[PDB]
Amino acid sequence: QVHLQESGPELVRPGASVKISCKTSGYVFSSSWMNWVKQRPGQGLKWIGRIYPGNGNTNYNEKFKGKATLTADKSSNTAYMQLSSLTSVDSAVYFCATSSAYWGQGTLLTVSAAKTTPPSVYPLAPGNSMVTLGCLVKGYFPEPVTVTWNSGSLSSGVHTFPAVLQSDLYTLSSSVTVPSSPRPSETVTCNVAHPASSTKVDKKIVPR
Amino acid sequence: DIQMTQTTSSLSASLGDRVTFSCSASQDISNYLNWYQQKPDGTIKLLIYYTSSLRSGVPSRFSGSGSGTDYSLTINNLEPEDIATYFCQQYSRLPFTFGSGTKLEIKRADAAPTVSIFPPSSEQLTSGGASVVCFLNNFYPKDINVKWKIDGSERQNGVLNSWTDQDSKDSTYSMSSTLTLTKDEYERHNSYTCEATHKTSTSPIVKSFNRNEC
Repeated sequence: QVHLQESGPELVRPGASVKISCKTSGYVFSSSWMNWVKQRPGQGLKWIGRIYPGNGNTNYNEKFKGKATLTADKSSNTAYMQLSSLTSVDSAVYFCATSSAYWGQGTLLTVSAAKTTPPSVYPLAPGNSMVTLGCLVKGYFPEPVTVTWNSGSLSSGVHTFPAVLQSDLYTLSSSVTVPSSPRPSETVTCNVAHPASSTKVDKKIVPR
Repeated sequence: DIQMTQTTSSLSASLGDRVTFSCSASQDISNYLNWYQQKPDGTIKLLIYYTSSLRSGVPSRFSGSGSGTDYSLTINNLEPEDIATYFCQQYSRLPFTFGSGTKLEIKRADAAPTVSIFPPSSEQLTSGGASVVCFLNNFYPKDINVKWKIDGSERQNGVLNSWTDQDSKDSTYSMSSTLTLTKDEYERHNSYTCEATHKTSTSPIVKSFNRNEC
C-alpha cells in the first residue's frame, strides 16, 4: 500500500534553510515523479516543482526557482525539499505528492525570530448523565500542537479548537464529553504534545 | 500561468442530495484535469483524474466530466464524510496550477448548543493568570453569539472566540470562548456567566458559577 511520510513540523529562524523529507513505501520510488506543493492559509495550493528519482531530473515553477531545491535518494526511497534564504512569506504547509496522486500528510513550517515556547496545560473540571471536561493549552509557540485524550483512547465527543494567536503566543482548548460513571471515578487525561519544544504533557482532570 | 477558477468558494446541500463543483481554465487543458478533496484535518486525496476517471477506491457516486476549459465534479448521495473543500488542478502545462477550492457545507436539522463554563485552574491561578473557558458545543446552524458577564454586568474585553469546522460526523459546529484576566482581577470578582443566544430559542442558554459556591 502506497504511503508518503513527511517529517514533522519545523520552526526556523529567518535566513536559514530547511530540508523537508518525504519517505515513500509501497511502489517503485524512481519510476514516478515526486512533486511538492505549498499551501499558505489564505492563498490556495501553489505548485513548487517535481523531480524524477531515477535520474534527478527536475522541473521548477519559475516562482520557486532558487528558493527550493529538490533532491531524491533512491537508496532510501526518500525525496527531499530544501527551502532556503527563509523569511515569513515561506511560512506554510508543504506537501509531497506523486504524479499518480498519492499525498504526504503535509509539513508545517514556521519561519520566525520568536523563540520556542512550550505550552502550559491546565485541566478544566466543572464547577447529569454525560459530563464535559476540557484542557486549556496555553501560551505556546509555534504551531502545531497535538491534543489527545487518554492516549488516543477517548475519541468520539472531542472538540479541539483552532488556536488563537496573541502577543506572539498561541492558545487553544479541547473539550471532551464522557460519562458520569467514568469521571471522576476513573483517571481521565488529555495528552498534549508540542514538537518545536520537545515536550509532551498529560493532564488528569481531577474534581475541584 | 494557467488560472484555474471555481464557480464559488462554498456550496450547501442536504445529506443525500447531489452537488456539482465547477472549474473553468484560462486556456484549453485538453482534459488534463484532476479533482481533489481536502478534509479539515488537512489530508488531501485524488477523486477524479484525467477529467472523468475515478481513482481506485473512490466511490462511484463521485463523477467528473467536461472538456476544453470547463470541467465538473459531481457527488451523488452526499453524506457527512463529504464535508471538505474540493479543488480542481490542471496538469496540461507547467507550472501545474490549482483552483482555490470550494468548501462543501452540509445542511441539517437545527440543534441547540450544549454549553459548559469552567473556571480557571488552580494550577493557572498560581502562574498569576486566570482563563474562564466556555464551550458552546455541537449546534446547527453556524451563527451563535456568546455574552460574558461578571458580577452581573456585560464584560467584553479579554474575550477570544474560536469556531471549529463543520463536524464530519453529526454535521454540527462548536465554539469555545475564553475570557482571560489576571489572577488579581479574577479574585477581585465573584460571579461568572456565559450566555449563548442561538437560532434554536429566544431565551439564551445561561451557564454560570459563583466562587462562593462549589
